[PDB]
Amino acid sequence: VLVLSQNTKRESGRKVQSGNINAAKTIADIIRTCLGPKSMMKMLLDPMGGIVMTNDGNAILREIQVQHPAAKSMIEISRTQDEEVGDGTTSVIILAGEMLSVAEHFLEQQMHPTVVISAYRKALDDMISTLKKISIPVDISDSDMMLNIINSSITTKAISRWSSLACNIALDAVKMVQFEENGRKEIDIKKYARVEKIPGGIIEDSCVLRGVMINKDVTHPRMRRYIKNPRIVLLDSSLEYKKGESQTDIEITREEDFTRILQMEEEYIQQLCEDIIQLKPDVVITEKGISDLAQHYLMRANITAIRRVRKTDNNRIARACGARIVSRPEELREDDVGTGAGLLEIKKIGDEYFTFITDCKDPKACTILLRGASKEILSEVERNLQDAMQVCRNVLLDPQLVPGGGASEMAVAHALTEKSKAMTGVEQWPYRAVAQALEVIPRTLIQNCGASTIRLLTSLRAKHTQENCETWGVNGETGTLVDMKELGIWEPLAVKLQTYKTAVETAVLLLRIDDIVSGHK
Amino acid sequence: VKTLNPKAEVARAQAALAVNISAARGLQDVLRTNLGPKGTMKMLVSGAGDIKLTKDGNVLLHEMQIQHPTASLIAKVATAQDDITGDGTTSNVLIIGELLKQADLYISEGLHPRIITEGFEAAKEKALQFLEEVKVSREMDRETLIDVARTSLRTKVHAELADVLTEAVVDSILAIKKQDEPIDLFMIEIMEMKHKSETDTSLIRGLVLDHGARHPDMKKRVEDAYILTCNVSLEYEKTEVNSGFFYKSAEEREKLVKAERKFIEDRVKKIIELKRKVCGDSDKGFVVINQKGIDPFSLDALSKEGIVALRRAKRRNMERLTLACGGVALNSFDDLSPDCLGHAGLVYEYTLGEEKFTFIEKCNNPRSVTLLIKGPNKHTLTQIKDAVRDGLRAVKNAIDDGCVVPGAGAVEVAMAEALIKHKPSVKGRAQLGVQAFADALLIIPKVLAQNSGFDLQETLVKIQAEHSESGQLVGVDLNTGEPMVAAEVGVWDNYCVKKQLLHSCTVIATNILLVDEIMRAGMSS
Amino acid sequence: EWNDILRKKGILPPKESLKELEEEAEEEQRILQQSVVKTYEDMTLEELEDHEDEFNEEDERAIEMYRRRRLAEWKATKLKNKFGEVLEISGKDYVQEVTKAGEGLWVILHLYKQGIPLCALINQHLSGLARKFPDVKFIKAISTTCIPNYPDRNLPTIFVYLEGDIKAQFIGPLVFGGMNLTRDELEWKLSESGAIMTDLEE
Amino acid sequence: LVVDNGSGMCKAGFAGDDAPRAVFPSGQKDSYVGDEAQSKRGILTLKYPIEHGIVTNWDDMEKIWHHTFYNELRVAPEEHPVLLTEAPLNPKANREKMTQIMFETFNTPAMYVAIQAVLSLYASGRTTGIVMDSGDGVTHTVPIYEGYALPHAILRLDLAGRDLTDYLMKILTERGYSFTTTAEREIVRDIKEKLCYVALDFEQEMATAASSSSLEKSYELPDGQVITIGNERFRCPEALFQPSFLGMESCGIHETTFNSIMKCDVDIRKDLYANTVLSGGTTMYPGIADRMQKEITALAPSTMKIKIIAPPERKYSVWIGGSILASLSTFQQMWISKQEYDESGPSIVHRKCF
Repeated sequence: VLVLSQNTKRESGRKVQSGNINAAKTIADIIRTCLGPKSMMKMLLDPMGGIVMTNDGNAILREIQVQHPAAKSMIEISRTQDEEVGDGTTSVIILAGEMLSVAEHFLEQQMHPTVVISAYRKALDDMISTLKKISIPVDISDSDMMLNIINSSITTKAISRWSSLACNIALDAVKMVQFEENGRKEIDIKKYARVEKIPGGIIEDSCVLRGVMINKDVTHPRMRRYIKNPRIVLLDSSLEYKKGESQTDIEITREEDFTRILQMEEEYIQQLCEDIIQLKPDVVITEKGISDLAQHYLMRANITAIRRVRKTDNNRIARACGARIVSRPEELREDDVGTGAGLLEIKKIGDEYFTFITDCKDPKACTILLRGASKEILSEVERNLQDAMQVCRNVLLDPQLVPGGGASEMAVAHALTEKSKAMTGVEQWPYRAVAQALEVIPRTLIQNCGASTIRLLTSLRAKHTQENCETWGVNGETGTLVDMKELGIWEPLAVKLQTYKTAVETAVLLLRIDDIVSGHK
Repeated sequence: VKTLNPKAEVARAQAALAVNISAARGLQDVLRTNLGPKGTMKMLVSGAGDIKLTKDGNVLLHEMQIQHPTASLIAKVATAQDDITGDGTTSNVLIIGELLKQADLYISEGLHPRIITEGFEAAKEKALQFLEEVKVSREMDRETLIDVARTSLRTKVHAELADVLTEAVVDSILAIKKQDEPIDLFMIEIMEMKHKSETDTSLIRGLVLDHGARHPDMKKRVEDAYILTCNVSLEYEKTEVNSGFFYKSAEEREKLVKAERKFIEDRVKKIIELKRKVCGDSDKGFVVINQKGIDPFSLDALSKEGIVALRRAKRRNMERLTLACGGVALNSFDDLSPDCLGHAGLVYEYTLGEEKFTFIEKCNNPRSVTLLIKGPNKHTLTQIKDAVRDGLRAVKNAIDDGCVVPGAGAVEVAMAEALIKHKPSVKGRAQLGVQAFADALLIIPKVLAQNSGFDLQETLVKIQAEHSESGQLVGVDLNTGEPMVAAEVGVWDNYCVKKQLLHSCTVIATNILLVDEIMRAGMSS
Repeated sequence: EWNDILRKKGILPPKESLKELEEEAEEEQRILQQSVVKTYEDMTLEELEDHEDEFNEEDERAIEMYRRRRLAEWKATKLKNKFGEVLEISGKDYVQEVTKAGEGLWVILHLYKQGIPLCALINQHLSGLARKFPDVKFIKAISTTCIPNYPDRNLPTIFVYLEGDIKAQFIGPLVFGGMNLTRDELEWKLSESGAIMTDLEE
Repeated sequence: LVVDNGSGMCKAGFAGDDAPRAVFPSGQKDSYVGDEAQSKRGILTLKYPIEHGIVTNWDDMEKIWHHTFYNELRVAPEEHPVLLTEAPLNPKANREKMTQIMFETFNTPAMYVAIQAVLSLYASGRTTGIVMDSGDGVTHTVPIYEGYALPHAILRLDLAGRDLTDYLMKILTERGYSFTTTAEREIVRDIKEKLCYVALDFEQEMATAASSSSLEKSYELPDGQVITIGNERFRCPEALFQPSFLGMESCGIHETTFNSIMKCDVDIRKDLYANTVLSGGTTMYPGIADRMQKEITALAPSTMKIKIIAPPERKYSVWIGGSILASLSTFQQMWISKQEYDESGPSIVHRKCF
């Protein structure tokens, strides 16, 4: 009597939608305390079988495998937000879950999803309109305010105690990978700002080198290790007789070609190295193999040779030393011999030798010296560094700032609550609803402490009404009503605007689910 | 949260706290017994039926079959410490676990751990300035470094091994290319020679290599040897580009065969000519060594010659002999002069079991030397290797700077008293943590009391009341327990050791105590 | 080591099996230990006569209920004690008790020729059994007047009838042969017929 | 990294996985951005540089390796020990050449690799027993004792299933309708994979297929015809056993196996007698096992016993062996890592000792 494959399972109704909202909860409850300057650390077991300790949304969730694929959907939006602007992922997740909770209070009374979505559209419209109406600028012309924003960002992070320190370690690294080509398109490539971490050392040892630091070593004892102005060239050819791509097996008939062939290969190496010796070099690095005949030749001329280097490191060194990578030693030009490095440095940071290319002119690609006590520690510091560079870049492309810690978000809740009553229509109830949902933001911040949330909430809600005192938030370490104009907490507008749009839209899209099927290919 | 994935371990705040505390308690209690010249000696068994005798903390961490988050963090941190400094790493875990135990008694009293964290950081800073002001300098001399080496060698091994190895290490660091630039021990190798007594290990000027005449018809002991350092192919080679021979008669076969061994023979004739030019008769030594191989043909061609050849040595061997014998390594024969040659006084061979060795000694000015460990048991060999590594690490951490601090609890009790007196300054319940932080260093001497056999509080109060008007530099005795000044015996320890000790311990304690929830996600149902 | 890696990957060797059998057996062994106290108040009918060593509290609801069920059981069992003497009906009526003997009442239809100590001892044992089970219909007679010219080498033959259906058979002395045969063994055989529930060693 | 460059494939998963996640054919995300589209299609263009059991090219292998686990496997090998496969036999030159490239472009901590025969033996669950490596193009004998392959005990024979098919089509001209084209080569191979069994021997099989003709199987195929009397089927295995069929008259493979076992000490051969498992590559049909059993029993003394083992599926056998060895929990004692790579280079790989 059957019709389709027996593996079919179709379900629908309000019950599965409610199950989806409870899944949203069961995600939202996992992260409810890692928010704000006062945070409570969280550890996770890596799905591959490792260990990880983080306190930001996606980094927590990106290492989480789930069933009931809606949880996968929120993991997807978490990764999207993280790679999108790079902060407040926990904020987006908790907002989405709680405001879905609020919307469920509205769906259950026979109401249709469509009117809810229309209210969602009007709500986000008003949110962005008033945010632009409230977004204020700031001049990007100082160390003061930039380091203040860095402090305000990483106060929610563990490196808050070294904030100013980290500030500088961030700031320098930004200014010396910043590059611009062809009279336009200034670029800040974090990949060129390569991160490296070294065992041992103190936390304060962290710094960005005005040059390039690499994990290699010289390739012969004779080649000296100290050069003040390196005549470096960027080789992209293997040091051996070229094979090419043609077929093989020339036919040997006589006794005067074999050793002749060996000698002609030796002389080919001779010429290939001679065209390099000509330009008076100091050091040479290559991405491929090196022949002993060639190293002997460069030894005769006192030149320094380096074996294979990573292509990303190759490009970074090309940016640093001002040389142009060439794969044609026999077509070498005087145009692109590297010059601009402050010192050749061959040291042993630890027990593995490193090469430290200190530079003397404006570089475009760094290696960051990092010192700590465990790979976990250095990894956490790494994540803090990406947060720092991303937020600094956002400020570089946004002269505007909006206070964090819960002030402007209460303010916009109030503003849109006022805006709701102007029109006439039941749609104001779902619309205004999201603002009520918005009121979740400070709760956790207080709930991270355990203070009397009700009085603080009512006080802030009132204060944001008279004389538009829309600048007051909570001092997280104290959990006390304060004005953000003095505490010094500010975040780039990009992160929170992204939070707005992403949370509202995922709320829009998670409502459209009513019917589900499983068991198919 | 066992709903999103039914198979997933979810533990709340107190669950995570309790499991971390229990793991830390177990680890610290296990490792109490592994410090001091009177610690308990541990035996370990690998996953093959092989036994290692260790007193090292990191070895113990990475030999235990332990699968735990905090234990993993401990293993990583102690690995880094052993990599950087590598001595008294026991102190790391002891401090971390003791601080955990302390802060337990107050978080259990409702103190939210953040406040204890700021108290601990303030204690860090104040103890930092105290140790900075009480750190004392001294010019590095032979006897100073003798005492410094004795410190670590009583730390990690027993008496007589310390007695020989202090001398060994202090002579080892003497041999250096540049006194005024950092030393590195890759030029000073360690080779294991397992046929002699534990007291037969010593230091040998020059290098000794484990591989000998691959074409054995050669001599047995040579003197006043010139050294050839080449990195060229001395064996038959087939060109990378494929090709073949073609003929029509056996005469062509003979011609091609005799012409196919021409290039290598030209190379060896170059070498023989250079040898005879550098020195003719009078039996002057002349040693050729190639990194790459030598075919039996040229092997015999040079073995009929009085020349001795060595092939297939370690890559850093040639790089260090470059400095050691004073020659210059050769990578091809395009030009050559006697300057590139090195020299040595006496070279002899010695056989054992299945392998033989090549001794290079009587260097004109030994700037690279070799440490030889001779012992019966392979695990004994490895333990002595760990001991020599610890000794060289300690002497390096002494020589690199010009400051050193008393050990054996002296400066520990000193900053204990200083922080106790300073605590009235600091504010809030974090003050209590400071006290706990003080109690931190208190673990250090009392375990020695447990490692000595005395009543812990009795000795502790004796040493604490030993304080005169000025801060006495008084530690704990190893035979009477009575308070004794550190300078009189002259046992000290490096500054950055305790510095990074405090750094790592504080930060890891913060990381442990700030956690909120434990998951084991990543299970695909 | 290698074996357990095999175990994660393959099942080529068996060595982790059968460790649940003794586990479940011990579980049931511990479980079955509460049956002694579960029915302590649910078996004895003299516990009222066992005052001052059985009383801790009386809820008077389930315990008076226990008296009620117990008295119903007692009246039901003692209303059936009507027998105890093996009786000698004649062959003329024989059709009327082979069939009209009551449904739900076992009939031990004994046939014999008196004179042999086999038959005499069997008659003694069944007559003594009548003293114990007065709820069983015993029948004794001379088989000659019950079955015409019945073979006298086929006695004593025990018959077990109910509703005209033979349920148990014990034909001749081939299953009773021997003066060593006793009271309890006869009771055991009639219990094995399904009429009586008792216990015996063999 | 459980990547394994097999006979022609590379399979990437993890040690704990039950299978590799991706294959190596020598538009998942190709409609979102297309970043990896170009890289993967370019790597796809590059060919397989391994033939006959010896490495033949080197630039392309690293070219493929870079992409194959930097764009889908999503792994940093700097934080991982490495476990690849290799061609069945090579001198130390290729090994020490591959070490250089691996380190100089990846700098991975440690390494270990093993011969495919060892991986197959592990997959079958054995640490002992010589396996008949009847690989494509060429076959080899690898007697394994405790796991390590003896450098003095590898024999190589040039027989191949390609050669068997060619010889069949060299005696299929005698069958009337010959077969030589690509389609005809394919159908010969198809019929071979359908029926080329062994009962006992050549002449007795041919008698029962011609005198009584009861071994005939009519071929009702779109690409086939009823042209086999039961001769050609059995005519594939015969040259597999008797060399003089092919015209290259030499000793039998059984002779090579027997010598490669006898040259070793008799005692260890007992363990080699124990399993004596086989491997495919040219053999897929039954009748092989008992026939070679009795054939070598003629060469085997009656006082000692011999066993024949042949699993039906051996497709990921090398991968299974690799996964097992990755969890052996003692193989780390034989890892060659940076502590020796940066100390001695390739010299220790050469076994300067002994």
